[PDB]
Amino acid sequence: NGEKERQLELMASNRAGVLSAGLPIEYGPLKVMRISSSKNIVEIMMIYNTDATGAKPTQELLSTSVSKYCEDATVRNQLDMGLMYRIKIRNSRGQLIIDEMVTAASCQPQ
Amino acid sequence: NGEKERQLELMASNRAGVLSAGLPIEYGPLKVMRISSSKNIVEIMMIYNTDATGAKPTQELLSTSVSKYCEDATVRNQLDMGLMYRIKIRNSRGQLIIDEMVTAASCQPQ
Amino acid sequence: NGEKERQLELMASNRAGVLSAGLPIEYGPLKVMRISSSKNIVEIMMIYNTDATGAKPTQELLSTSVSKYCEDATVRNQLDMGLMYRIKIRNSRGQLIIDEMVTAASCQPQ
Amino acid sequence: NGEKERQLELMASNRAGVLSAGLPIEYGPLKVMRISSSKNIVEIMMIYNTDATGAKPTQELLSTSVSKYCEDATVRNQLDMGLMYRIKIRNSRGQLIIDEMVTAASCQPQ
Ligand SMILES: O=S([O-])[O-]
Ligand SMILES: O=S([O-])[O-]
Ligand SMILES: O=S([O-])[O-]
Ligand SMILES: O=S([O-])[O-]
Repeated sequence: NGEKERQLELMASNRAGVLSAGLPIEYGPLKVMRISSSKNIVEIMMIYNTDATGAKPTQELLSTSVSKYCEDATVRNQLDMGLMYRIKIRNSRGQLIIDEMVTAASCQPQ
Repeated sequence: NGEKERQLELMASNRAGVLSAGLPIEYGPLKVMRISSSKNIVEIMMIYNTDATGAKPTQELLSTSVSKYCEDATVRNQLDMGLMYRIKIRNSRGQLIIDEMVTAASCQPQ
Repeated sequence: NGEKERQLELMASNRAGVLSAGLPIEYGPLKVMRISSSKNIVEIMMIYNTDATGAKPTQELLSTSVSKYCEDATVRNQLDMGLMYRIKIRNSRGQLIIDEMVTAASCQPQ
Repeated sequence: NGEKERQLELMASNRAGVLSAGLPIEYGPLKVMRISSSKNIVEIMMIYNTDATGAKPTQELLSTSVSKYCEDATVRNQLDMGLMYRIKIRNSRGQLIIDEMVTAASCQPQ
């Protein structure tokens, strides 16, 4: 429906607002800098501190992104209802190194 | 021409690359975090440290943006050739507070 | 008295504790990183962001230190009772550039 | 000798200077903020990012301090000659959580 799409867009906007108020927040070498929405997508922008780690663990950042969002009760409900999360991770130079959609399908077996 | 547009797009991409290598760089309460390009536009993303200043001097940020880009010899040449700069400034929460194009016209009397 | 010295030492320790809980806090190009006590002295350690300003305004940092502590109602009372503040400011390299006692006498005419 | 003590004090001062020029530098959740000397001691002050980790791994910070300084060719030579390193680690609040001497004896079996 148009009404279900409208509801998801309003949910994505509200949830981006809620999460924005607490920024920036660090989780080890990740610093969450910016949260936005677009349609039914919550966009999470983080700096991965390449300067501090001397590493670029792309595989690990992706696998831990999928598992952490999927295992969060609130995000998992949101995904199943039709919200999607877009995870953008930049290195210390601000260069984009990960740009990955997490959807309800991401959490399912395949 | 198609060739002049192609040249400006290649210039915007190269110049975004050059400036990215030095990031992040601070200019008082501004921290330049990310530089990108799109077509003939160099996009400059900065955090204005609202937490540290307790202020939101929107007028000042805009007037000093126009004057600083216009008065830079290299940027002024680039603007006159057809490159444009897009200045995006976020507060401490990552919320967008300025999104302003600077073009060759920005430097002229009116 | 021994008892008045003991009271001032306990006050300096408690006040260092109170202020520590809120750190780090920025005031423009100053970042308060560490607060300690020693006897009747509250020690305030800040980084002055020499990298961001490209300046070392020693005179200004000293005059604004004396005036800001002297004009604060709580600090002014504390100073008059016999507490002292030691202001240590380091540059971006962590090198000590100011180490200045502020006492009750600092606020008086001379 | 007085001359060997003087040589170690001059070495500690010079080495503190050398290391200061590169600050701040991050090694994962450690940020080296300040390096000083006192007599034959190089003092290393770091922030351990308790806010980002949600942990206080005191044992690990101490064991990895001893092993990293002992296993560094230059530091190991310096220690054997009579220089000592004092490792001070503060949490996110600037509160001192580790203050540990590393000496030539630290690297030996016992
Ligand atoms: O890693 S996801 O499938 O839970
Ligand atoms: O402020 S611009 O017109 O130089
Ligand atoms: O500057 S002090 O004397 O208030
Ligand atoms: O851990 S130290 O003994 O090399």
